[PDB]
Amino acid sequence: SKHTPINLVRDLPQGFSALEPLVDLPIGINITRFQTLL
Amino acid sequence: PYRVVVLSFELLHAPATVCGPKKSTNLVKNKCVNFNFNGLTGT
Repeated sequence: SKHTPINLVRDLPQGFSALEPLVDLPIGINITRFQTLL
Repeated sequence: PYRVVVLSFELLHAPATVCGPKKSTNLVKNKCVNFNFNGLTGT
C-alpha cells in the first residue's frame, strides 16, 4: 500500500512512488476473482 | 467418573500458525559468533 496527496482530476497523477508491504496473511486458500466493497 | 481431555494433532496442507517456541539467547557484540536472526543463520 501507499498514500499520496493529489490536487488533480480525471487523470492518473504523473510521478513515481513505491508501495510498502502492510500485512502478510497466509490463509492458504485459492482465489480466482475479486470485487471491492463500496 | 474420570474426565478425559484429548488434544488432536492435525497438520493439513497449508501454512502453519501456532507451534513450539524458540529461545532467543543473549545478544553479544564485538566477537566472532555464529548468529541466527529469525531463521537467518550466519557467522
